[PDB]
Amino acid sequence: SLHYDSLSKVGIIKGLTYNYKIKGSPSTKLMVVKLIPNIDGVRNCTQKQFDEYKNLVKNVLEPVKLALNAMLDNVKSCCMAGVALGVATAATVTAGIALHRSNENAQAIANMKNAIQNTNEAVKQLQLANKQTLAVIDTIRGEINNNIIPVINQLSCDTIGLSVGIKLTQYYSEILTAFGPALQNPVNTRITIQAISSVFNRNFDELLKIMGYTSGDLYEILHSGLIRGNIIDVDVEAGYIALEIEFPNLTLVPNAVVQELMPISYNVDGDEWVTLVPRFVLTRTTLLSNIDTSRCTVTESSVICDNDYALPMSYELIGCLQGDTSKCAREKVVSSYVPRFALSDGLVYANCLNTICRCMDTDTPISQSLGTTVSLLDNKKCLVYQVGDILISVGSYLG
Amino acid sequence: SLHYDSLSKVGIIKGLTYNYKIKGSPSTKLMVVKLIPNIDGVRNCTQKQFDEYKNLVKNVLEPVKLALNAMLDNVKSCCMAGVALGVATAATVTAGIALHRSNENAQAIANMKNAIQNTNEAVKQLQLANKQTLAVIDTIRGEINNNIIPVINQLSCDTIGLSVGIKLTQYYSEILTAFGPALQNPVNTRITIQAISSVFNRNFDELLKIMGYTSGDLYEILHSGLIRGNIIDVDVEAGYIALEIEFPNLTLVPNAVVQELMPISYNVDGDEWVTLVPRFVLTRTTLLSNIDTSRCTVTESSVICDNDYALPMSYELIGCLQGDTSKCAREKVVSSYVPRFALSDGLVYANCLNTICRCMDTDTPISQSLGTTVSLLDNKKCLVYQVGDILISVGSYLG
Amino acid sequence: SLHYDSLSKVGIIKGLTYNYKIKGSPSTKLMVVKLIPNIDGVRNCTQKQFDEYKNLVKNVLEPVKLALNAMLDNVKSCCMAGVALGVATAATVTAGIALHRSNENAQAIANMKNAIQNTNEAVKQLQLANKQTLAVIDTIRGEINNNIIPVINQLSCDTIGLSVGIKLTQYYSEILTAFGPALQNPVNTRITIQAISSVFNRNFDELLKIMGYTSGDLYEILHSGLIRGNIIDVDVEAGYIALEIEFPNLTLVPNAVVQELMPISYNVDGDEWVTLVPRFVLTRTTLLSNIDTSRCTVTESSVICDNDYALPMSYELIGCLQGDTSKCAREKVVSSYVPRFALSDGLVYANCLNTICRCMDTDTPISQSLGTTVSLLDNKKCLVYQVGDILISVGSYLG
Repeated sequence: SLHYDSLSKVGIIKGLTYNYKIKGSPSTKLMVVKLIPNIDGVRNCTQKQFDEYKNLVKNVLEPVKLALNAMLDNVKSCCMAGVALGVATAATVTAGIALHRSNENAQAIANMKNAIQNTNEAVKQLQLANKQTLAVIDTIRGEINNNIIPVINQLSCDTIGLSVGIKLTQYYSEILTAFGPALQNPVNTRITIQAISSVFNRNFDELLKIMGYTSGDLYEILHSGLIRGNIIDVDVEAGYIALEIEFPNLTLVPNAVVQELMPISYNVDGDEWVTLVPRFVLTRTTLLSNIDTSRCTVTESSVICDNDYALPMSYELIGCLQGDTSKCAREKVVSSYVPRFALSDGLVYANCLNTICRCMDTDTPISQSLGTTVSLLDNKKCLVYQVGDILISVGSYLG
Repeated sequence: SLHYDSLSKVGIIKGLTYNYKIKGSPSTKLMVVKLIPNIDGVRNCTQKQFDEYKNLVKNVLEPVKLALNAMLDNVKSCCMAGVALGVATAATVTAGIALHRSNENAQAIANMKNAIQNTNEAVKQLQLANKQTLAVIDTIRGEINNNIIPVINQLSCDTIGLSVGIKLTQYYSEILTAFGPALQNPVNTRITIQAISSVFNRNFDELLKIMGYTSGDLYEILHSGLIRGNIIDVDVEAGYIALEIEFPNLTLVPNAVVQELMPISYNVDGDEWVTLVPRFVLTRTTLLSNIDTSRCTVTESSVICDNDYALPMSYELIGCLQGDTSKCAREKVVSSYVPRFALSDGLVYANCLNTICRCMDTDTPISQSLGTTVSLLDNKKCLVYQVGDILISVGSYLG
Repeated sequence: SLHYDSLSKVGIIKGLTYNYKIKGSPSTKLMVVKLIPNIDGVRNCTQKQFDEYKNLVKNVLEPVKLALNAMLDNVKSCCMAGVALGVATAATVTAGIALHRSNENAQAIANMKNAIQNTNEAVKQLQLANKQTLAVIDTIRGEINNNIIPVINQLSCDTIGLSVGIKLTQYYSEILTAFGPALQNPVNTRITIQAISSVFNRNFDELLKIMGYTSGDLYEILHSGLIRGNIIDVDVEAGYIALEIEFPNLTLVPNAVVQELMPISYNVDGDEWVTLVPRFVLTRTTLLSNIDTSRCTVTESSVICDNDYALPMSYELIGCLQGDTSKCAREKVVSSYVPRFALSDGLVYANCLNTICRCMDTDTPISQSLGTTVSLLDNKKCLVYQVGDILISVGSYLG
């Protein structure tokens, strides 16, 4: 679709071509982050700090459960009730309906309250009544079992209490850091698996492993941050927040590719100029449009986004990319650093009056006219060239 | 202020309304972060590493004290002398004046040098001579008391020295990570309580607790990053930096609200279009202006900023919001992901030709004319509507 | 270059003058991040988890070695080969050539495979065959020696296995977090020393120390993120990734300075206005150009950038800074927070119709006409002044 010859004459060079992927059809698994740990090994010396920690956990989980109930009541009443909400965007109403649909798994999790409380190690997998599986997180119990139980004989009782109080304070701080935006807005906020794992020593590989997935396998999903987490249920007395973590599938957009453009400085009457274009241009069947690659993720061979994220292009840029190059944006190179050459289709295009161009077959400098912008380098005249510092071999123009 | 009817006809929907808050009248408390810890218990095996760490701390703290002794004497000379400072912005001169005003607390801290040095646990509160209270941070001493002292019988002397050297290097690295911008510009740089706590295992709840504030009650200040810290005094021989932490009060701006606008796709002759506006618009008594919500923090009911940040609005955009909708910024949709419906004051506004609309109330579809942009759904015709995937009940227009 | 008098009359104040530095002529040193640790003290109880971790490391390192071998074969087949690569930018070709040039050090590292495997502490320095020195990282072995060996008698065999499995999973997660963008693109991706140290408990001072540089002396390079790392060799069976770290020298750009400008509100007919200009303006011998200070680093006396980054300047802004102030961009103030005064050349410039201005010598209000924008305060009339809340002494304009 792009007019590559005119763009090369203006100094715009075809780059890599990527596939394009969108989140779709997510699969979900359950996870319970227990805020009040099981401390049966050190229960005697932690009496004062544990009650304070329980009160602090209750004071931060009560508004969360109140906000969850204020959302469930709206749906349970009727179908979201457009009167009870008053105002919201489409995403909020969709999230509320999804939360009501997930209330069944919330009740299934709440059925396992005693088994959740009786977990006595860092990560445990429990068989749910619906034949599902959920992961229990007991980060403090890992700290206890690793740092206090092996040395329980040496430490005095007051020292144990102080150390466990510091550990509980640290875990509360980490929860407030990661789950902070979620506890203030439970129905809308989604937390990535890395941010969720930040309360578990940033060990997201262990979280993925216990839920059935090897971290090296899902890297196209994990890298783009598509493994989200959403609050499903909060119990203020048992002290846990349970999450439903998505593992979305990626669908190939039909007949859509993402094209990379590499800019090259070109000379006009001795002066260096760079043409200003988006570095990524999305090509559909009959349309050409921008793509905000910052909010997406660029992999080795594909571009992954959670939504379509396609944006229209100005008529000037459309004309620039379709062959009317007089309308392209361009700026003077007062800097000393710009790419003076690039390699595409086995041919190196270089700006030979602003950088040196030499042949190795005969050590003579090739001349490019002041009446042309970028010179084509290929096997028709010379076989291996030196541009700037580097010297590379080159294919043929006939290809 | 806003003309909601014309905006709805253009596809702009009234959202949530927030209060507006600004930092004002801060209260201050003192903390002493000690770089050179008390090392009693392992002093014999750490002789080589401790002296090297002391020299490194001296080398990193001497330029800080040199700069502090500058701005202070600049005031002590006279009032900030304009001849000695040569060039400075208003914030720098105000910060220097505040530093001189806090030099009294700096001297009070320096009076407690022996007690600060003799602290032998992670966090200790000392009664100052002015009846003030300050918090001592001894992060390495906590690491020692938790990891070396309980197993002091098993470790050989060389292993203790190597491990404590690694711990000292780790803490010095964390100090350079957090206080790095501060130690090269002490009078201007302000460090948030989370970034300060990053040298204390990211445990800011412990820092707030020892200084008298519960983290769960202080969230409206803590979340927006208004709990800052400023260098007040550095002692190169005792090896500590003393910080003064602000706990500002939030003032309600008189008769000022922040209005959220949510965009909705609207159709003209079959094509999807989205109107571009700021998502947050600030409304004063008789003025309308933008607000940089990126710098601010949006809570569940209010917007919190350290400065008012009331940027002005373009004349075209002002005309667009006040009723002249012909001048609004308008953009074609070339993406599958655009919000097609929104819910406000019990009514739902939807694009029924670019997404499906039906009446679950009477099992009939909902056609809107091609001559209108956005259709109004209310209880005049059907009681329950289905828009897209999701179906919602709806209030009445007469309200 | 800049016309400071007209800018002051428009409300633009001369600021600090900084030097300007660019990366150049880097020195390189080697390190080896060992992915598969030596755990011989706990080998019996960790047999199940260690074999799984070995397979995970192999699965995560095989594509990296394949990608490195592809780039090496594109060069050993000659000087890069334009036909084999097909398409790439200049940076990629330069990086591939540098990788082939560093293949000699890669082979030298691979010569020391048994010595690398047999190391048994966190950091060890090995004498390479080329008289070079390299640093080995064994982060898991540090965790073992600090947390498992001292309490090896108390822990049961199953508990040791579970704990070391959790530790190995944690290290794998940390490696995927830091080296993630590198393992998916080895030839191009460069990693800062802090990000590399994030797999070693964020202890970059220890990494710099073993390789021969004190962190305090190297802060000028370290702060700007110029200490990069590049993948040099991967061994999928021995389980390590070898990195080459650049310690670049900083070159003073000849006769180039970076100028800072304070914006100052000025009044025309009662209304506050702010002139919109870049906060940093670069001045060469005969040119004036913008500088992207966001990508650069501003120190106390100099600006450090990895590239020139001298962007061109608009004609209107050039005319504004060169004396044609009618073309300056100006903005109405509808905000309560604007800097109203600035100090430069010992002379304070203030907008006295929007803030109070007094002398303390006569204690009488300072009056500026509505027909002038900003007023000059100097020793010709009063010796000490008060502007707003703060009162400052001032120098003499007559000098």
